[PDB]
Amino acid sequence: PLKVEKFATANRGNGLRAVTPLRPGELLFRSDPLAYTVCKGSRGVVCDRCLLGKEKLMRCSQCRVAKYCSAKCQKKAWPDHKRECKCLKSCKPRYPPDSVRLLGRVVFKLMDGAPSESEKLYSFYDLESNINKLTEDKKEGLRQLVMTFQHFMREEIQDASQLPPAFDLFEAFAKVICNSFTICNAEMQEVGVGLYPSISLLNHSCDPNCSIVFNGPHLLLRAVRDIEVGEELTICYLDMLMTSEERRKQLRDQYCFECDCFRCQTQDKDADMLTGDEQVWKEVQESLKKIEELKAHWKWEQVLAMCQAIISSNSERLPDINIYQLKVLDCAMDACINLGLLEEALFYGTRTMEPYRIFFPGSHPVRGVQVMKVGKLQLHQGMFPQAMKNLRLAFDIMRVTHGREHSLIEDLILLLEECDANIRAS
Ligand SMILES: O=C(NC1CCN(S(=O)(=O)C[C@H]2CC[C@H](NCCCC(F)(F)F)CC2)CC1)c1cc(C2CC2)on1
Ligand SMILES: Nc1ncnc2c1ncn2[C@@H]1O[C@H](CSCC[C@H](N)C(=O)O)[C@@H](O)[C@H]1O
Ligand SMILES: [Mg+2]
Ligand SMILES: [Mg+2]
Ligand SMILES: [Zn+2]
Ligand SMILES: [Zn+2]
Ligand SMILES: [Zn+2]
Repeated sequence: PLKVEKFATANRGNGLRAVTPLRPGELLFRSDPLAYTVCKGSRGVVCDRCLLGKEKLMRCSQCRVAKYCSAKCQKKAWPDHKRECKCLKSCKPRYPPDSVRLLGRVVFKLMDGAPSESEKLYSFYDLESNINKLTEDKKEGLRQLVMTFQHFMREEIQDASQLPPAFDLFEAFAKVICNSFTICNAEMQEVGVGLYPSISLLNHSCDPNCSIVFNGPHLLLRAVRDIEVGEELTICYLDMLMTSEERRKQLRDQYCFECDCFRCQTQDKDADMLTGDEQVWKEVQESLKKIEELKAHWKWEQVLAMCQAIISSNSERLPDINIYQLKVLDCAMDACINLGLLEEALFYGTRTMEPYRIFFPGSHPVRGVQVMKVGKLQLHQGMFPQAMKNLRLAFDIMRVTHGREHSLIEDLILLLEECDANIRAS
């Protein structure tokens, strides 16, 4: 018995609404992807199948592009990799855009696979394309993706009889652009891109009543507020650390809509997000383009070097509540954790705690993860009362956003028991 149902909204296309009253933390839907792939930066760093990082990965011998954590993952991935393998090998050394590799997997799944549970409420065929809202520049970009797909897939798909009935590649890429999900690992690093057509029914809010979280490729949809019968379910499509102007640009560019929510009408939190000297944070925002690229490719030493030059600059500095400063602290923290620089990681992480309380109101999985990271760093440094407070706060958030079905909650329970045993021996 589903707790959610598809419906036709008055002015947002189709949507999802509650069939029963919902409480924070309630699991509403869970889904594997219709199709997914590792993303550009994480290719060869994480396993193609389970999206977990490993010090050494085994490569597919035929294409040498797909890489796996284990013989189990390589073999289990073979049915969904078999046809793309010949295309990837034929295209070497050229690697396709993520969207092109993704749509290849969509096509093979729809041609060769049984009907997917991911499409229970809504299918790839049903997805919004927004084609009549596309500007000419966007249509041109989609045409180039179509031609890139035809080149990449030529070994496996030569004509329309090898595509699903009435399949239009331009329309398919339009759907991919507006309906791709960024798959994040347990630490909230972007590691993949996938299509989850039933989850695509969720419309956007900058102050949503639901949240999604990834456990490998698996997606969990949970309520994060009380929700009444008939009430529309929403998620936030975007990073919370964005001004209303930034959200406006991305929602127009990628999703072809103008957001009418209260936060956008009132520029909610914009002024607090942009405190400090504008010339300074404009420079930091510029530097973050490279920092974000380095982080996406797991280049932690390079990330840390650039972040330290900002955090410890000889020149003017920013308040930690400035969102570009905050992003630099976040990246520096994550780099230090991955490099084993645990004292420095804790310094940066502790500084983010109050800004995160302000910018992630309610129960948000990203703040849950951040607080867990800080609590774990404090546990390792022997600060048991401080660690316990943060681990308990992380649990209060993550019991709602992640839940028992997410493996990170089991990890958190072990940290809480270890911290508690230390306190009791003191
Ligand atoms: O992919 C979808 N949403 C995303 C929203 C964002 N999250 S997140 O949980 O906040 C994790 C993010 C936290 C920030 C992190 N970036 C930090 C970079 C900072 C810099 F630049 F300084 F380096 C990246 C991960 C993931 C899911 C989606 C699609 C749809 C379709 C339209 C239906 O809905 N939702
Ligand atoms: N808050 C919002 N206001 C207006 N349109 C929205 C919206 N959130 C999502 N959408 C629409 O939904 C698309 C994302 S997919 C969400 C389901 C979609 N409404 C459908 O009918 O299939 C966006 O590109 C936009 O067309
Ligand atoms: Mg349509
Ligand atoms: Mg329309
Ligand atoms: Zn694996
Ligand atoms: Zn291969
Ligand atoms: Zn809004």
